[PDB]
Amino acid sequence: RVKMHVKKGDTVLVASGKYKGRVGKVKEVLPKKYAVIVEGVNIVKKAVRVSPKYPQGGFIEKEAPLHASKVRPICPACGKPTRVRKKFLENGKKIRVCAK
Amino acid sequence: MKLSEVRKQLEEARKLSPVELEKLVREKKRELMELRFQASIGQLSQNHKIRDLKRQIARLLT
Amino acid sequence: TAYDVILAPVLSEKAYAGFAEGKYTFWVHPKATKTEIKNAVETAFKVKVVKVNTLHVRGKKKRLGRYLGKRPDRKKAIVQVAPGQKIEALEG
Amino acid sequence: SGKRPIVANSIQRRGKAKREGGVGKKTTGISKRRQYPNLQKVRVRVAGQEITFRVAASHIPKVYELVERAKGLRLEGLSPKEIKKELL
RNA sequence: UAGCGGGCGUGGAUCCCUGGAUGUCCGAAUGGGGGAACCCGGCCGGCGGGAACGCCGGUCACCGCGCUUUUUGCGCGGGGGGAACCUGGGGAACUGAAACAUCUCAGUACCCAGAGGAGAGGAAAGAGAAAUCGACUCCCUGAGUAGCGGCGAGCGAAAGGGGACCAGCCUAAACCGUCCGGCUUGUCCGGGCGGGGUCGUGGGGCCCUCGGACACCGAAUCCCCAGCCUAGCCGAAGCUGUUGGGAAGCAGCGCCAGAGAGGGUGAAAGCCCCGUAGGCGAAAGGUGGGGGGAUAGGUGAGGGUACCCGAGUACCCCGUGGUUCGUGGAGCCAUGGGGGAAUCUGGGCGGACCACCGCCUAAGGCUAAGUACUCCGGGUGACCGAUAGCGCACCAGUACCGUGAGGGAAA
RNA sequence: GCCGACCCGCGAGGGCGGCUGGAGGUAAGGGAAGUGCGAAUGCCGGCAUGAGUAACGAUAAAGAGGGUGAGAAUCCCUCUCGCCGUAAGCCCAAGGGUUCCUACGCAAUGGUCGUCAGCGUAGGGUUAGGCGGGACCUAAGGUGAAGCCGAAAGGCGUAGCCGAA
RNA sequence: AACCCCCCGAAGCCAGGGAGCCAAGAAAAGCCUCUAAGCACAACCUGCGGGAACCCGUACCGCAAACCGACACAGGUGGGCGG
Repeated sequence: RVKMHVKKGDTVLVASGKYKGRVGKVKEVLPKKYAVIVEGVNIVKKAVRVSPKYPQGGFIEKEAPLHASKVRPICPACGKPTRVRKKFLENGKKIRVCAK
Repeated sequence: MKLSEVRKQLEEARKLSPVELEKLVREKKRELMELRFQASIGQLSQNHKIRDLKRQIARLLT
Repeated sequence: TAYDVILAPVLSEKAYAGFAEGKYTFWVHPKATKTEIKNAVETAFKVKVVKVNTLHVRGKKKRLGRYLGKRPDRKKAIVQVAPGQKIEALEG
Repeated sequence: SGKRPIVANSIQRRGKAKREGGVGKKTTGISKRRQYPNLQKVRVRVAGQEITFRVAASHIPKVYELVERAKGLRLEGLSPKEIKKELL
């Protein structure tokens, strides 16, 4: 309940820290820890292979779970907070003056 | 969505319902042991199968 | 609640020695009768079972770190098939 | 015990021993004891058969009202104590 | 709770809420047994050729009350649990008296039984000096007063006043109809049921008269509804640069505010996030005279009659308790033992007792509210911050110690 | 938190400077306390002393060659020697509760060692009409319709029932 | 493979053996039999062929290093064999 958060898998900007300004397509929200992932955070995992199966595991520097309060969505502008208006039928989200 | 499909046609399972239902679940548990067996040898079972099987039985048993 | 007593094949070197005769052996339910075992396996493999045997298995206690625990207990049963016939599935 | 119509238990009220004038004074030595009811048995016919009653003398007669009352009262069918219960 | 190994969801999952479903065996444990979680059964139907075996489903403990003619049946209900609180049944000693008996500690501790969200208490045989207050419960006060006390230690009321709350009823009995039972068939005794009746300006019954009535009075009972609890949604307003691993900081200029409580965001954010203030929300279960409606039940005068009005009770005495009252001039309420009335030209009480004068209707019963409590949920703190705070922030009533009750960590 | 020989205060103290540290601190003036420790054979935890000391748990007794292994007096094999043999051998019951076996290993456990184990991980292992017990019987005793007793809780107790080396 | 002969010979077995003694030495069921109810198309007894026969313990230690003594504790533990 209420674990529902800012947004889902889509186009989201980052006003975080070391990646202030980086904007990418977020490919995974994990509501269990309040952290998302874009293309930004990319720490190098020196480790060999995460799971014993398969040869070497590559120095994969893949995206690292970022805290969600450091990510703002965006549409015909540059990322607003998310108010929510309603139709004659269902309901979705409209930003500070735009749509979608 | 598996639910939708199964349940509806179990009240469609009313051409000879109760009697037939008893029979139905009986064969279903067989399709169960066969699995638990295959999931004992090792390479012959990919999880879920066993699970979803049981969960159907769960509803069927109504 | 018929195919429910036979839990799974007991897989061990020694169990395999029982295939040489009609002496198949597998993991059965805790509270189960040599009488309802015969009936069960018979209606589970359509083979007449002369002799039946159940023994009990206390599950060893294993420890996973500072947390100590106990594996379930089991009831091994060995069956005896009407002299000759066999179980195609267990012969594997 | 108490039992019958009597409806009287066993009070554990205490008894103190005194030494005195009373036109000189008075003093003591006290302890606890329990007082009991004059319970006795009551044999009586009633309906058929016999039936015992364990009451205090205070109310024995009150048993002997019950008996003239079970006369406009229907009671038979081999009722040993059933009589007593149905005795009001 | 990651990994192996696989699957699911905008044909709208996960998750949350209401209800329904399955719910092994132990445990009030309830077929019997039993060393709790395990053994062994009776009957009915079914399963496997299934008679021997086995298994499945249902059913079979005991006690109480009412129908059942006894009989066997059927029906409603009890059994145990509960942190604390509550009533009743029992009931300590240390201790204080600077010893120690009365006394105190105290009707506390604890044991027991029973009660419920409360419990108890309750329509005056009241209070007590005002020809006056007027059920009960609790708070404040009266008041450390009256008083009790080896008049030592110490113990300690009540009315009245102030406030919370508000609330009043049904019956037993005289009498009448009825069914049944008995028996010395009576113009009657009893039992069941119904009618009748419920009082302290006394009431009721019975007969007569009035007009005896459309009217009044009205639930603690019943139905509907609001509201309400059990999941939730809307929720205003910020950008740039600068120091930095990281700003929310420093700075420039803006903005919302029924919202600048609080919390998170890599540091110090009204404006990013969750919220906050304001306002919306229930198919379902639950709740509910706060509102409406209905019913159950209730309402009149005079006169005559002399019927009725709670029995081993009142009352007296002996042994007792409660009370401020420890036998004191010892009443009253309560009652173990003995004797033992009256139906209002009656009985109690007003502190031994008598007279007058006043208060009151025992010996039947029920009653909401105010009240206590804190397992439970929420709020807050001149409360704790890991030797503190619950014993337990942590896989703790665990490890471990004890036969056992029980004790009991660290982290 | 560590540091000082500086500054101030009679002092308890305070301030400043360097260092460590990494997210809190809380003026002036007042306010309220779980408010200042060296002793309580105090409580709790940590660590010293004794001390490289006693001891290493039976005076039945060992030596060697070979092997394994990072490492061997201590594991494995062979030989020689010793001790038990009314037991220090072999069974059964009670109590133990996986300590049995196989593979892998040695931080700890082993009063040393340790390649070994009863220790760590994992897998395997206990088969019954005839043995033992229960769907047989009773004993002491217990339970307990009825019954008798007890302020309650309960006490006794026939029948039946549970009760075995 | 042999697997024979001779001998000692038990507290054990035949078992409910025999003797003597006083201190006078469990209960119940199975086992037999009698009869009542009750049935006598049953039932019981005899043989034969076939069919049916559950639940539980079963490892290992068990005079000890695995039980009781806080311990691989010189202590403690009942019964049988023990050449």
